[PDB]
Amino acid sequence: SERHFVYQFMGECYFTNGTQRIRYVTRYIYNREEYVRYDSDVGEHRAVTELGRPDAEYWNSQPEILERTRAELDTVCRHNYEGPETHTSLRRLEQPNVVISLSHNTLVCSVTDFYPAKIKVRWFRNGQEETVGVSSTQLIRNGDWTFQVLVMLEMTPRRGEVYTCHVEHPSLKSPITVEWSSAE
Amino acid sequence: PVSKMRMATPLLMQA
Amino acid sequence: DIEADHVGTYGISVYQSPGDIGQYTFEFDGDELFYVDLDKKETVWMLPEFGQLASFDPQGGLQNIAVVKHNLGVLTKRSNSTPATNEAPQATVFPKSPVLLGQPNTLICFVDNIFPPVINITWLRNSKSVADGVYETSFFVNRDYSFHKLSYLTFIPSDDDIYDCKVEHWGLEEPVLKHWSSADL
Ligand SMILES: *[C@@H]1O[C@H](CO)[C@@H](O)[C@H](O)[C@H]1NC(C)=O
Ligand SMILES: *[C@@H]1O[C@H](CO)[C@@H](O)[C@H](O)[C@H]1NC(C)=O
Repeated sequence: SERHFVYQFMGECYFTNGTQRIRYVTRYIYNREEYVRYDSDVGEHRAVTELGRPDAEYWNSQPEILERTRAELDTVCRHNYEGPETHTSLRRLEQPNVVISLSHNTLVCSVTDFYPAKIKVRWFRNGQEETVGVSSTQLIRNGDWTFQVLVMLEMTPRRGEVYTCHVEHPSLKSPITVEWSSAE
Repeated sequence: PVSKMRMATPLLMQA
Repeated sequence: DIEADHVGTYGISVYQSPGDIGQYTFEFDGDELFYVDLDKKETVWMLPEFGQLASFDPQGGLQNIAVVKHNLGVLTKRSNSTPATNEAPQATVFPKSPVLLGQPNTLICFVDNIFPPVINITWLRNSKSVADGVYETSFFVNRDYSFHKLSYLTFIPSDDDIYDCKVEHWGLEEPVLKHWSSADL
């Protein structure tokens, strides 16, 4: 080999409704191409690409090797999820920090450092849920187990204007609210 | 104490 | 294409040759649980508190790289496949928190479309390499089998400063420098 090649393998565990449902895929990738793979739904190794045929049959031709793989759905997925994940991942709750700052002006509500990803931010003008003139960034992954999202409200500051950024997140027993007046 | 995490095991393709 | 409540990637083995460059990690919902330092043979948890509640035998990561290295050797010889193109990485710089002058914050350099996963991401404060208060993540996998990686620079926001995320990659015919400054505002 004088040329640079990238080989990649991974074991993906898809959970839905907790462990109630568990699909398990194993993927072998070469030079950016998936060639062989094991899907729990298919029950055995399949040649994703042609270069994979030799291997799909080859591994399916080794009873325990192929029977250890089918068991990884229980050995790895179910086991990792029901144990370690429940004490770490599944219980991490970081309370989003919420602040409003100015930008015919725009109000920007910064929702930051929260976890998990699930979140709903809403703007209110005089206790009324504003929906027009609102826009949000996509969910921003900080890569350190926290996310952030910026939500803007385009508006016309009418004296007696009460604008409220409303944030609902699982880490919050009670929705957060930050208010901003033309005064402030 | 600590709950161990298990990983998938990549299979060897014959040489 | 496959939907779910959660995705647990338990075992990601990346290997490159020539160079015997390997990387082993565990991901959950797109974040890094830990990576096994292949030289120190140690499981390094991204979140220290997670490491105190769960553990992982670095051996499993070592076994994984063993197999993956073998397989590659086989494929590199069993095929006449042409080496994939060096993609040009793309970087974006943004602050972890809303910038506030003189208040400690964190500049994040998000680098995507990295391929192959070999790169130098460095920080510059006023055109000068910053060595301290810098942290880097492992190579995260992408659906298209390229990778992304983030770098973090701890800093104190000030308009007198201009920062730069400097990316060096085989697919760039010159180091790319993404600029950022609170002064842009
Ligand atoms: C998911 O919720 C519970 C999990 O125990 C399960 O009993 C129920 O059948 C599921 N409901 C659906 C289909 O969403
Ligand atoms: C990365 O930086 C090193 C110096 O530490 C240099 O030798 C190498 O060529 C760089 N790799 C590239 C171009 O990605």
